[PDB]
Amino acid sequence: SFAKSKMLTYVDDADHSVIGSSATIQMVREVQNFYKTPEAGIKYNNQIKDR
Amino acid sequence: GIEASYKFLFKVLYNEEVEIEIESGAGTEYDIIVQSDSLTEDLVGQTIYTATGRCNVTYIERSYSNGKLQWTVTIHNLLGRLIAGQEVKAERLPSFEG
Amino acid sequence: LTSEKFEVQTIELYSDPTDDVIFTRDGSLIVFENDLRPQYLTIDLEPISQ
Repeated sequence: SFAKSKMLTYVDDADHSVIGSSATIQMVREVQNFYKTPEAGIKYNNQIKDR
Repeated sequence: GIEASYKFLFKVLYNEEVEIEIESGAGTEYDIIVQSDSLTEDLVGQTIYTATGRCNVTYIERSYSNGKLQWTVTIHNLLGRLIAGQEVKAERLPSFEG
Repeated sequence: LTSEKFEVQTIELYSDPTDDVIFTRDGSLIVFENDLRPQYLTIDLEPISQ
């Protein structure tokens, strides 16, 4: 699993003073063969928000 | 259990004779490019048949040419000589027309 | 609508999760490796002083 706060401790450790950081994450699964989808699929967990 | 163990078995015990066996197995692969919509993946593993011939699908990688959509499917264990212009419907998920 | 009427290099499908832990199951990965896809960072510096 990818944790936002667990990466933000490494980006915080880059150089002496970064005085912390924030981010917003977009989940993206690129899928070849558009126009169809595999009759079941493009399933990325961790239910996304509306629209 | 692996192929070529049979060939070792029948030497040792049942007669001395050679053996040859074919399932939808491992084997040489061929290149075939097909154009359709609806070809969305997971067809790998299915059995494609045309009017002329029948076959299975190892690898679904897409090709690039303008117009329609054209995938180059890696095919193995082919029998029956599929030829250009065939309508190539898959056995299941039927929805494959191409 | 038939194909070839589009262009469509591949696709993306961006999405915004409700949770920030964003697990993975079945077949999947995470795969940052920006070198092949530097459309994801856009990391931004905000200089300050005091």
